[PDB]
Amino acid sequence: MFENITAAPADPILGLADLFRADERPGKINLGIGVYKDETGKTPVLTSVKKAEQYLLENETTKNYLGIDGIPEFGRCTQELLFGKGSALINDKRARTAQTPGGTGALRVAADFLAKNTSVKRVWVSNPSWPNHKSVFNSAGLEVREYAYYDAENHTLDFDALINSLNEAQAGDVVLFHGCCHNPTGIDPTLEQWQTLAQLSVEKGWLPLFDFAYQGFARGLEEDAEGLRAFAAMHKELIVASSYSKNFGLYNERVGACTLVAADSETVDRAFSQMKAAIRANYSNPPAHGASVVATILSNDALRAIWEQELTDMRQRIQRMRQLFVNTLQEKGANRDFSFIIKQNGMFSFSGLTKEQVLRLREEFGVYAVASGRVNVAGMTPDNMAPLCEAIVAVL
Amino acid sequence: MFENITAAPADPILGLADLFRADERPGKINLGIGVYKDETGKTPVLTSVKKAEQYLLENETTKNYLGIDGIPEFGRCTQELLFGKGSALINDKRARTAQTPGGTGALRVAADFLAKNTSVKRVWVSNPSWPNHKSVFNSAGLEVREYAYYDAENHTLDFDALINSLNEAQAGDVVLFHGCCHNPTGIDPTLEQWQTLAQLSVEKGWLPLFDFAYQGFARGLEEDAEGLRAFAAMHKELIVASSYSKNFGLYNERVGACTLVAADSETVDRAFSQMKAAIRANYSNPPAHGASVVATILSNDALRAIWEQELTDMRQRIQRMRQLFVNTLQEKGANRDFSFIIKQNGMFSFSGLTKEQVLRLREEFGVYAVASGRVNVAGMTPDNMAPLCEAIVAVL
Ligand SMILES: *Cc1c(COP(=O)(O)O)cnc(C)c1O
Ligand SMILES: *Cc1c(COP(=O)(O)O)cnc(C)c1O
Repeated sequence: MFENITAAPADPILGLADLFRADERPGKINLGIGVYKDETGKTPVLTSVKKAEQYLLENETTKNYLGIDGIPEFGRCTQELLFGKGSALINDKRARTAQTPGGTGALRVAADFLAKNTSVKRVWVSNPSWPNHKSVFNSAGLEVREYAYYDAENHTLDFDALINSLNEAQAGDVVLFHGCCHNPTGIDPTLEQWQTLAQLSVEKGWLPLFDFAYQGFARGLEEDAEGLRAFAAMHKELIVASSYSKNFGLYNERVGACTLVAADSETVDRAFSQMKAAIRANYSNPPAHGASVVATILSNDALRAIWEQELTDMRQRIQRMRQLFVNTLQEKGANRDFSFIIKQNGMFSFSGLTKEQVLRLREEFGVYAVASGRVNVAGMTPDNMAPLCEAIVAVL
Repeated sequence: MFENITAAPADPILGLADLFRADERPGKINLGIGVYKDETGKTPVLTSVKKAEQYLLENETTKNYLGIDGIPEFGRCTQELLFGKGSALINDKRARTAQTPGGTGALRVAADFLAKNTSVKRVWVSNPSWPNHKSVFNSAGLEVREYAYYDAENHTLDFDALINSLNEAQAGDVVLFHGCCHNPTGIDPTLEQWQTLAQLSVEKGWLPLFDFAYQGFARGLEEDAEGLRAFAAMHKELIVASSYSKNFGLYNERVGACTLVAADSETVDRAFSQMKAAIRANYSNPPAHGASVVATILSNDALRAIWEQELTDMRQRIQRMRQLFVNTLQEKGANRDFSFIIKQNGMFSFSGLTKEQVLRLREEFGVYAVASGRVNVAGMTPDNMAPLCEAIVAVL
């Protein structure tokens, strides 16, 4: 039965890693990575995370199953994190949170939940967006359409084309928004633009679905949520798929959550059981380790004080690199203006390099980037900065 | 939406739980659990596992992502447990293993893979079977049919009725077999019956799919694989969904594997690529903690020595309870013959009690069991053996 099965195509982020490895030049650089790296080039385990893991080693007495929705404190902590400590969505018991395997797992579950218990046929994602969005939504058998977003000429948010493309969306269509640190552009709306999309969202009858994977990387844990929180003040319904991969550096333990908010307690409870029904048919119940680690840190003042500092250092290192990158490009004679790079948030950014330029970078120099010209700013260290800027200047 | 979402029907096994922890009267006894309990009535963390987790704490230096298929060593250890140390399947590089979230997660990906890259439309599961098999296969769009298995009268495997209903099955249909310790029955085919089923399959064109969740619980690690291994000797293709939840007490860490085998390596490599695309659109990559613990134990001679001892003790404790159960029933006046309980394997068995008797058993107090009459022998201790039996004898 597997005889005529056709090879699945190679993934971009994934196909470059190898070629990089087997590149085996001398002083090469990987800017196509999808993870955080520190000054030294490694992706360490947060100290707060390691203290939490010792705690668990010493206190876990069983590995008995978790409920389908996972750890309760994990669910409280995230709700507070998203909607804020005093939010009414929480006090009116209007939101229900399920622990899932990663931000991606949260996304697939919302998809299956939506595709089987609702009249949703389409989900609108930005152009561009993390590539894996189309694949998760196509799996649950939903259509994905594209809305404008990025201005390739000016390197900003073409708010107009956005709104103008979002008028084709019908009442009842799902619209996906990146909460902060848009992947891959690094371009996020302003608070006033978030408020405008909120009003437009209820007027048109759209179902907002937020993918919140980088809370804490643009400006702060709280500032990074004004957008989502601006929609939650106005909507009756909403879905949030968040992930703790980047911000707790817990990538391989699959830690995220899919939050459902309805008009009230009875509807979320009724709607959430169908969401639990969808989890049961997929992976049954979620992996305890990462989530226990997150609940433990978020709920101890000592440990949480340390995590916030660690997350702040990551945030600040990234903001250093973006400044030092446009600065070193300038000293090296950089032909063009890369200053827009400092206006964008998070680890990603389109460098505005040409597919053929990216190829030249990888062949003639050791510089590796994704064909879209997307580079991961976290792969830049003060040490490799100079040879990197010199290679890019040589291709402009 | 969400306005008219109808509630999901309470899951049977997960319903008694709350009625149990609501009862809170004297010598309550939950036998509807689906987990192992020792003589203390607790589900401990295997010591071999605690040792592995400390080693991990001290040695991990990153939580960066695992490949879609997970840890390589996990994949190879799994393959040896299933097929044996020198299997041809291994030497010919005919099998590819994906680390997965739980045995249930393996079933789901075998299913999405099968549903998208193949002509399968049907999957046959025994009657009765783990209730969740219909749900996972259905959520993938495959229909599920039932072959006969249990002899309600004689408390055995109706071989003939099984082979007879299986004749309704067409070529290119998936047949699902439980490798050892049939859930909920505990009735497994003999080696001569496995071989008979292996030969009939090759000639009818059935694609076999093994659900192997209790390796090590019927007779031994190797012995429990002889059925799987009789099939693998005469098939070009087959799929195995194994779980390490029960035999490693890693219930909540979500640890399992989906093994694909094909006629040769280029096919399996090509088919596996599509299996990986299915994972990537589900949860992306798998949780490391548990699978690291398993690979670590299975790799080190000292720890594996200890783990095996720990598995033998669980296996021997269950075989002791089946025996003390049918012995304490006899001497307590039980008028029926419960001998078949000793001939069954694993944690479960149908007591052959009517729906009305389980209800009466529980209300008239004490005993909680699944309405099917299914009972978990691991929930019995030498301490509750007498009251349990008194209560069963009082209702026959
Ligand atoms: C990283 C990311 C996710 C997923 O987080 P994971 O825990 O790695 O699955 C989802 N959406 C976006 C936009 C992301 O960047
Ligand atoms: C326990 C079990 C599974 C699943 O193991 P998990 O790791 O919990 O998913 C699958 N099939 C049967 C028959 C089982 O008993």
